[PDB]
Amino acid sequence: PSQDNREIVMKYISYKLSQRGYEWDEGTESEVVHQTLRQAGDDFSLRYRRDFAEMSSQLHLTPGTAYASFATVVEELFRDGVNWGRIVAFFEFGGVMCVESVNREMSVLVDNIAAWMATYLNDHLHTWIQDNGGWDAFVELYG
Amino acid sequence: GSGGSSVPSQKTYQGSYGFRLGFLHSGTAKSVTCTYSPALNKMFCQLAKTCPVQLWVDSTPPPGTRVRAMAIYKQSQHMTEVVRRCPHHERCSDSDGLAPPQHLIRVEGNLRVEYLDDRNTFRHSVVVPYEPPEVGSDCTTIHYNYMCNSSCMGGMNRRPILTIITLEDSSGNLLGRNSFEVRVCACPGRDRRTEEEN
Ligand SMILES: [Zn+2]
Repeated sequence: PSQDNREIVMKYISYKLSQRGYEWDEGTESEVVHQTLRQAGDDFSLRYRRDFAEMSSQLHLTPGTAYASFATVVEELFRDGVNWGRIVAFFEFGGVMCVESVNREMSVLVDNIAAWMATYLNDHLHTWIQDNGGWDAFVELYG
Repeated sequence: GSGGSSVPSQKTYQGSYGFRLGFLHSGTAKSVTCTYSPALNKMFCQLAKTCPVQLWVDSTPPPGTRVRAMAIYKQSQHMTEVVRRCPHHERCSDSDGLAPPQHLIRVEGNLRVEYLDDRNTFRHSVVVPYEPPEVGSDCTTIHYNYMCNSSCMGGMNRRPILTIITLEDSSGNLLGRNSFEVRVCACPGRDRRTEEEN
């Protein structure tokens, strides 16, 4: 559960960074839950680029940034309730924060962003996900 | 069937902020996704494609202001029927992960979008926060999607609708309102040029 949520975050970040020159750490490439989330998040970075830019403008990411600032930005994302679309935007925002810090030559911030996402997922989103059909219900709609 | 048959109003109200709507001067060549006829105050568009609508304002509304969109049928004998998606499109797989499947009007490109199913009127609406124009611009642009054709049998069934745009505050009180006719077709440019004659 807590480990299970940690894994889906790190696999999401591993793929995004690997799709650029950055390497970071049976039938896992085709795993259906993660595969459709990656395809959904790739769509989201294009359509909501304005929003993600604003969110990372608010999240003035530096080595000194604490969890609380990250939590503040993503909490605004769910203020009106949780849905699959907003959860996808939660994953893709973390991905763009990770690519941004690698591009700004602050690669060790990737570990912090990854731990924050897993923390926020376990603390605030996991109960909603289990109550609304689990990840299987997400793939049933493909979003 | 509207809750209590209490049709929402469509009267223009520019209000204290000089609220008006603007539209792109796109032509009528049949490769047009979206174009607005000023003579008919009617927008013609294709399903699930972008319809830019601009919000013009002479004095900036305060933060916390919101922009709501709602559809109603134009002919008076149908104004009491709630505008919904056809059953076929409501069941098809086109969820954006934000809009409930039954809503006809969507906003794309806005993470802060909100969809309402009214507990009294049973009418659908979509809400986003108002934001001042960007630098270089003089208006705020919203990108709308209509998720049924006007011809969809079992939904609109060739009945013309109107979209009603309202400026509200945090409490939902009225700050302004504008409206325009909508035809979601297959060939928007040919249909505008056809109707813009006879
Ligand atoms: Zn339809």
